[PDB]
Amino acid sequence: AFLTVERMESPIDSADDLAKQTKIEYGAVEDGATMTFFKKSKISTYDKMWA
Amino acid sequence: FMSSRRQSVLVKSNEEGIQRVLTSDYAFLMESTTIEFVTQRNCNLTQIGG
Repeated sequence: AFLTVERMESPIDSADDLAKQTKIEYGAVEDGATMTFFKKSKISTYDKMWA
Repeated sequence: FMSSRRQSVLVKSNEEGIQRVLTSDYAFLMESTTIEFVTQRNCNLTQIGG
């Protein structure tokens, strides 16, 4: 059971991995272009991590 | 998703995009019996979805 849970929790390789696995938190510069782009992103993978 | 990267994922014809799916992890929103034509002209493609 422990090795199944560990092999389920894969290391992150792209943005959708950290969008799926929410154990590791993330963020960006508060009023830069990164927060500006993610407010208007309608892709629902960048929008999910924006939420 | 298509409008984010219009400079890359938009291909001009049906035949030029078959080179894209046979070299990378590309997919299609192409339609009709183009897929039903290329289904049995080679056993290297697969129609996904109704």
